[PDB]
Amino acid sequence: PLKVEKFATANRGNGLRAVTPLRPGELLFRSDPLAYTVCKGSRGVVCDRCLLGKEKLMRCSQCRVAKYCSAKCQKKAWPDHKRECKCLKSCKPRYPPDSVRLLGRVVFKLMDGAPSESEKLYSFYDLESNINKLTEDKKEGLRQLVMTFQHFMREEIQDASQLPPAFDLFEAFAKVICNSFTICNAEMQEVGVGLYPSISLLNHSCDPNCSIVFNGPHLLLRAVRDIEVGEELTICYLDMLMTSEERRKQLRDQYCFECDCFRCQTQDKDADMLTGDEQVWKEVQESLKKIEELKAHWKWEQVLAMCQAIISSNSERLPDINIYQLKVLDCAMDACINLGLLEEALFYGTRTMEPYRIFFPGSHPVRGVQVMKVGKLQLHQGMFPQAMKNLRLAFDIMRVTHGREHSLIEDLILLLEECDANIRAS
Ligand SMILES: O=C(NC1CCN(S(=O)(=O)C[C@H]2CC[C@H](NCCCC(F)(F)F)CC2)CC1)c1cc(C2CC2)on1
Ligand SMILES: Nc1ncnc2c1ncn2[C@@H]1O[C@H](CSCC[C@H](N)C(=O)O)[C@@H](O)[C@H]1O
Ligand SMILES: [Mg+2]
Ligand SMILES: [Mg+2]
Ligand SMILES: [Zn+2]
Ligand SMILES: [Zn+2]
Ligand SMILES: [Zn+2]
Repeated sequence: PLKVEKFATANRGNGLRAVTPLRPGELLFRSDPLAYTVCKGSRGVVCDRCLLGKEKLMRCSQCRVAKYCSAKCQKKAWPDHKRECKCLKSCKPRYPPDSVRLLGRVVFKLMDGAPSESEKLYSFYDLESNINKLTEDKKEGLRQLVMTFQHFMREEIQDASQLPPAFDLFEAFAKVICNSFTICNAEMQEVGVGLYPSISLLNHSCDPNCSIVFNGPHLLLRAVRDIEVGEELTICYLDMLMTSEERRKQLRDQYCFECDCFRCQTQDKDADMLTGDEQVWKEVQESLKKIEELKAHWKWEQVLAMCQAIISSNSERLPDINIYQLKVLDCAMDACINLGLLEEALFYGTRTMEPYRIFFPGSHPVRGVQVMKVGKLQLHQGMFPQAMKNLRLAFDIMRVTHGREHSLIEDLILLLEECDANIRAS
């Protein structure tokens, strides 16, 4: 018995609404992807199948592009990799855009696979394309993706009889652009891109009543507020650390809509997000383009070097509540954790705690993860009362956003028991 149902909204296309009253933390839907792939930066760093990082990965011998954590993952991935393998090998050394590799997997799944549970409420065929809202520049970009797909897939798909009935590649890429999900690992690093057509029914809010979280490729949809019968379910499509102007640009560019929510009408939190000297944070925002690229490719030493030059600059500095400063602290923290620089990681992480309380109101999985990271760093440094407070706060958030079905909650329970045993021996 589903707790959610598809419906036709008055002015947002189709949507999802509650069939029963919902409480924070309630699991509403869970889904594997219709199709997914590792993303550009994480290719060869994480396993193609389970999206977990490993010090050494085994490569597919035929294409040498797909890489796996284990013989189990390589073999289990073979049915969904078999046809793309010949295309990837034929295209070497050229690697396709993520969207092109993704749509290849969509096509093979729809041609060769049984009907997917991911499409229970809504299918790839049903997805919004927004084609009549596309500007000419966007249509041109989609045409180039179509031609890139035809080149990449030529070994496996030569004509329309090898595509699903009435399949239009331009329309398919339009759907991919507006309906791709960024798959994040347990630490909230972007590691993949996938299509989850039933989850695509969720419309956007900058102050949503639901949240999604990834456990490998698996997606969990949970309520994060009380929700009444008939009430529309929403998620936030975007990073919370964005001004209303930034959200406006991305929602127009990628999703072809103008957001009418209260936060956008009132520029909610914009002024607090942009405190400090504008010339300074404009420079930091510029530097973050490279920092974000380095982080996406797991280049932690390079990330840390650039972040330290900002955090410890000889020149003017920013308040930690400035969102570009905050992003630099976040990246520096994550780099230090991955490099084993645990004292420095804790310094940066502790500084983010109050800004995160302000910018992630309610129960948000990203703040849950951040607080867990800080609590774990404090546990390792022997600060048991401080660690316990943060681990308990992380649990209060993550019991709602992640839940028992997410493996990170089991990890958190072990940290809480270890911290508690230390306190009791003191
Ligand atoms: O992919 C979808 N949403 C995303 C929203 C964002 N999250 S997140 O949980 O906040 C994790 C993010 C936290 C920030 C992190 N970036 C930090 C970079 C900072 C810099 F630049 F300084 F380096 C990246 C991960 C993931 C899911 C989606 C699609 C749809 C379709 C339209 C239906 O809905 N939702
Ligand atoms: N808050 C919002 N206001 C207006 N349109 C929205 C919206 N959130 C999502 N959408 C629409 O939904 C698309 C994302 S997919 C969400 C389901 C979609 N409404 C459908 O009918 O299939 C966006 O590109 C936009 O067309
Ligand atoms: Mg349509
Ligand atoms: Mg329309
Ligand atoms: Zn694996
Ligand atoms: Zn291969
Ligand atoms: Zn809004």
